[PDB]
Amino acid sequence: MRECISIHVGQAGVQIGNACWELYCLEHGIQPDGQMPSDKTIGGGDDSFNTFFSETGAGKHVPRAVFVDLEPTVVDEVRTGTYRQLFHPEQLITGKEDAANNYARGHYTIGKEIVDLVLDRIRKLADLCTGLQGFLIFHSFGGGTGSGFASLLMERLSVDYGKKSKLEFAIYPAPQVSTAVVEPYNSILTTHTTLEHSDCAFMVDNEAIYDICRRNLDIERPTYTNLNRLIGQIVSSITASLRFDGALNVDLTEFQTNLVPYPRIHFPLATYAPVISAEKAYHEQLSVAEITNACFEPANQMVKCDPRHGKYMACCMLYRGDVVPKDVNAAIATIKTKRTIQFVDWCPTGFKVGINYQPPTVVPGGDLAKVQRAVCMLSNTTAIAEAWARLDHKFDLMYAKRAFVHWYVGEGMEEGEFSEAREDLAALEKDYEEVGVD
Amino acid sequence: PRKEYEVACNTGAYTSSGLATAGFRTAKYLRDEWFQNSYARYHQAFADRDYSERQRHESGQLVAETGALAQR
Amino acid sequence: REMESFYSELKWQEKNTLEEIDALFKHLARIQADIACKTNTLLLDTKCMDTRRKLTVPAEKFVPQVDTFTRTTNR
Amino acid sequence: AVNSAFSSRCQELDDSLQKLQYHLRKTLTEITDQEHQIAALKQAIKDKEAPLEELNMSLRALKEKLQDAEQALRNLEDSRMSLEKDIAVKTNSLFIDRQKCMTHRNRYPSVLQLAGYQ
Amino acid sequence: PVHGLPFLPGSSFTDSTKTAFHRSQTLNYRNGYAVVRRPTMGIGGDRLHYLKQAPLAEFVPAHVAFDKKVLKFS
Amino acid sequence: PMGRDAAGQVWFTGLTNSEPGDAWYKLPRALDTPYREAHTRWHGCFQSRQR
Amino acid sequence: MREIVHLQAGQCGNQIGAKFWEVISDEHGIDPTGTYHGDSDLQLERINVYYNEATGGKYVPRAVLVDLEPGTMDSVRSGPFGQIFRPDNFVFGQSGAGNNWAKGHYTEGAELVDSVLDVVRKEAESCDCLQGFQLTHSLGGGTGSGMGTLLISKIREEYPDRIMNTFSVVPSPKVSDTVVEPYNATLSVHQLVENTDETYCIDNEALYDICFRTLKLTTPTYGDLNHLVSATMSGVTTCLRFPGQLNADLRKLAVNMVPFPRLHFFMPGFAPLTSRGSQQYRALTVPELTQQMFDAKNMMAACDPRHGRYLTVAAVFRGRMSMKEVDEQMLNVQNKNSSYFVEWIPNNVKTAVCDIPPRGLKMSATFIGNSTAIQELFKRISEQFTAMFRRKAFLHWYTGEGMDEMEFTEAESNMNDLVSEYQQYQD
Ligand SMILES: Nc1nc2c(ncn2[C@@H]2O[C@H](COP(=O)(O)OP(=O)(O)OP(=O)(O)O)[C@@H](O)[C@H]2O)c(=O)[nH]1
Ligand SMILES: Nc1nc2c(ncn2[C@@H]2O[C@H](COP(=O)(O)OP(=O)(O)OP(=O)(O)O)[C@@H](O)[C@H]2O)c(=O)[nH]1
Repeated sequence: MRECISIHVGQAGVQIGNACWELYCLEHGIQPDGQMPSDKTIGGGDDSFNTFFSETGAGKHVPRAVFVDLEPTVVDEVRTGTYRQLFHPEQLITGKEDAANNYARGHYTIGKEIVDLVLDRIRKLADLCTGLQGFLIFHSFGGGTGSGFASLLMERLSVDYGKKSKLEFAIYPAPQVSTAVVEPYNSILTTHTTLEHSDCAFMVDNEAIYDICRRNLDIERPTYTNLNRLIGQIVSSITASLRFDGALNVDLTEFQTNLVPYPRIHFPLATYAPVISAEKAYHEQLSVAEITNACFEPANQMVKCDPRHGKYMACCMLYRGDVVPKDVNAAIATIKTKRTIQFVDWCPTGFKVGINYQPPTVVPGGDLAKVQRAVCMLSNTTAIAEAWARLDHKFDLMYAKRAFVHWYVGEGMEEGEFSEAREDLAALEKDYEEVGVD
Repeated sequence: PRKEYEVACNTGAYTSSGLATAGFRTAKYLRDEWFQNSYARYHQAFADRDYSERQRHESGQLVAETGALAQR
Repeated sequence: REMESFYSELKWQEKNTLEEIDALFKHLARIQADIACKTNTLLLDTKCMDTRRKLTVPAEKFVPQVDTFTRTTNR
Repeated sequence: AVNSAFSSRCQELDDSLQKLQYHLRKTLTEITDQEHQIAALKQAIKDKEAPLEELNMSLRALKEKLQDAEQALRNLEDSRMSLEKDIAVKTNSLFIDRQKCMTHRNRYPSVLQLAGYQ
Repeated sequence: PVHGLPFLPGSSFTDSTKTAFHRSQTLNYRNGYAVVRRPTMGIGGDRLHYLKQAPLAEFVPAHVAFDKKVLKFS
Repeated sequence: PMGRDAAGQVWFTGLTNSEPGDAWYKLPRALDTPYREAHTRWHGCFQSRQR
Repeated sequence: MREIVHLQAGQCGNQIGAKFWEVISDEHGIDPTGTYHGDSDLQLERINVYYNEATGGKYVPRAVLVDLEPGTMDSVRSGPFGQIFRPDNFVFGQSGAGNNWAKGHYTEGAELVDSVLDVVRKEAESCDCLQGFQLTHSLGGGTGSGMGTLLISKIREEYPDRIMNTFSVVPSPKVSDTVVEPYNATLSVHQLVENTDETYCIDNEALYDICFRTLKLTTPTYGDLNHLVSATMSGVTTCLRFPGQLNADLRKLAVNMVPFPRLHFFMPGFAPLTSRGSQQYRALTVPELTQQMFDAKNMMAACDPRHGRYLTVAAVFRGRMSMKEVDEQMLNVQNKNSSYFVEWIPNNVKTAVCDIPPRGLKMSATFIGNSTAIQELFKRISEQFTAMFRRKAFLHWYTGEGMDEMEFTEAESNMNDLVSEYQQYQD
């Protein structure tokens, strides 16, 4: 019925899945063994899990996902973790070599001999699939191995399936932090590949995750654990409509139809308000007005950009927990008559409202508080142009000095694709400033 | 010790677990002592396991020490 | 039955080797250890066989009487 | 309200069993490891025997360590046997309540026929 | 000396009483095949460490199972 | 025992491991019958009254 | 799976391999006999990255060892670990060399290259999927250079996809005992610059300076020197065999590391070296870890990066750390001297982190860098060559060998290209 399929590529895409299921087991209460208790749900596989798991006759819930990596280390690690029985062994596909962060290396040298297996697995899931709304894809623009494989297999599956949406959740490059010098290269390669075939691509950056972590969570030694925990909670929030019931419902189809204005520009942002520490929530108050004020607070976003320097296109806000439309509409009207937020003269409204009764849940041993009213914020803005405006004037320099290019040319590519990515990016910006202009 | 706390817990016009002075006590239990029984099981297991692993550590150290001493 | 027979023959062989007294001492070592393990086995077996009567014997009479030698220590 | 309370009770007991087996697995693995090292200890004392004062004192200390290691092992299996017996009891009780009660409760009547076709 | 403490690159043991310094020869040629010895003496000279059938039936056919068997009655 | 020793065991509470009835093919009364007269005679009179 | 086959050359290599193998052995936890000892498992599962299995739980090295001097082999054989090696592989020569470069590269190797090649290719077939080779040898030493240039020239063509790491020892800038050592250096480097992909270059003087500054311990052993370098090898190879993210392929590093084909040489560095008593006078915290880590005295390979500027750096860390402290430390130092870097490229740091430390110390790190500081060494040697070749004394031996000066001519301008190109980019 209302089910989707998950894919992870590159070694950046594996911790995040690991955490996503470490959570996703809990809201239906499935032990690492994989069995609902004797409470009467087991059978052919119909109940709210159905969107996530296919628990067949043996009573074992089955993730509808694929984890493909190119180095056996982490895949065998998780195969030796607790959840090895939970996962399907060959749904964890392992390669033997690294992409060297060389996009073309990963896209032509090795990409030809695993795509067959992965697409065959996709078919043998899509057969049993019923609703097949689409896919949730995890890669990384700083793809250590994710980039080229993602581009190639995404092109193949895009041409093979032309009747559904595609969601991409990418960790965007850290603007002033780099663990890789080939990062600008493979980042822009992936961009000018994907922008024409991603249906909804969302960005997130990790420096700002840390910044939030030591602003309001009050913790000074966080890690991947907390990072991925909150990110997984975000994706849980955006799938809660499919997960549970409520007053009224929303769906990714509506997200597409109303959020993205036009063709091409489909690069929105996400935001979460009630990330608060235990003591801080203990003797303070939370409600709709303040959570909305804190969400539109500019620094609480997870991309280093200034909406005050930007101009707004669209906004979809999802409330999870218990609320009333009275306060909903009152507060959103207050924000509508707020002053700093420069909405374009185009859109008189910009607000897609969704509600669900079931509150978000905790992870055992985690860090977030015991919240009753959560909210997720998706937004089309013109403020993101700064990231590309920064990237281009680094890449032009490092390419006019054309260091490291020997790698790529000796493995087969040449400067033409780089040159083309240049003007693809240029067209991106050029569209953005003019749509921002009244 | 336990005497004072049982007196404190069971004194009012509400219910009463017959936690007698001595001799066999009543088979029926209460939620608090039930949870306590669980926690006691868990801590007993922890203690035993940690003791064993400690022993194995100093055993290994002693084996190495004596072997090298003899090899001298 | 079969464990007991094995035990008895083992003891006899050990004894003969004893009155006979390098490899000989080595074989003494193996036989000694084997006797130890066999004794452990037979004692555990008798312990287990004790508790069977619970399903048959009249209630007032049942009392185990093999190994109420409480061995656990730490507590 | 009876229904709700009953459900909560059952869920909590299920969680208890979860925790129990989680413990049992690594308990057994530790037991095995202890036995391995003790066998290595017998072999090592024979190795120490090979080169035949200080030696005598060392040998006596080693044999004392033999004793306390064996003691630890025995306490281990006592804990184990306790754990299995309690496992059996808990599972049987969960079967009892998860079968009889709600299956007979489905027979509960309906409001209109309690009103007597009002 | 903890007889196997963490052998950090920083510190290690050191000895002084050794006098006899000779190197054992375990490698030589001797013939067409080059020949390598098992080394025995170390620096200065010191000790190193080296069926389902039917037993009672066999399926005799019935004929023989009842051949020449008569009960006699008066 | 209350003390250094303890056996957590389960004793039978005898009513079903029994042959209570009466008949000639049972009157030989092998002395291994757990036939404590209290509850049996109490039964006798109690069925007598309940009848 | 992914595996490595180790090559050992020259009289340096004799003890280098000894120390290095015993380090990795007692790291994974193997007895001197060769039987496994299970305390940590991940090491056991990943031991196949280097070792080859022998029946009865014994784990033979995948080493191939060669020299021409037999006494070094005999000493290695007699050492407290040499028994772990296998007599199958001790290919050797039938005389000495006098570590003349021309002899070492042309006459003697002719009859031994076949045997060494056959052994190594048997090993290569046996293993599954090779990342590449690592060689421990000398560039200033004679016979190691003579054999090594031959073998490295031989192997590249068959295996032109593979990581041909070369790890050597550089002559002293002050005194080297060996006198034709210059000519060894020039002839070795002439092939090595074209042929290798990565080369680590380290020198003894700074080791002695390290002994005085931080070891403080008066009388060292060359064994302890080899320990101080075996730490660097252990570090640089940690990441392959252990879990916890860090994309660890040395090629994953190299593409990130080197900008141009003629830039292969790098300058190592180690992490906490604690003095006699500072162990409890130091707060073992990541800030001061990095403080000592990137220093003018912690460095020990060739010379101070002060004289020039850096192109690229790579730091590996081993221990229960987090992103933040290392990331913001890098930002702090980036601000501290945003000048001595190259505006050529921003964010010229590579960072890698693995969670399972070595034993003895909880936190650890290893440094490697590519900075504009090789000109010192290569200038020095270039003027030495011009001075010596001015009247070409002692070149009679090479004339007899058949060496003639046109090879000197071809090499010297290659080093001229090196110097000019290094200076050209950064200035
Ligand atoms: N979400 C997530 N991000 C990570 C993780 N590890 C690293 N990252 C960040 O995401 C990026 C990882 O991409 P890559 O390093 O190319 O990994 P890969 O393409 O899967 O393959 P490799 O070349 O082997 O690294 C890095 O820039 C990391 O900073 C992780 O475990 N989870
Ligand atoms: N193994 C080892 N090498 C040392 C030691 N001390 C210095 N070295 C250096 O290691 C260098 C390399 O030796 P090899 O690689 O075997 O070189 P070679 O071809 O035999 O030529 P030569 O060094 O001239 O004998 C020597 O030149 C020394 O400078 C030491 O104590 N042990």
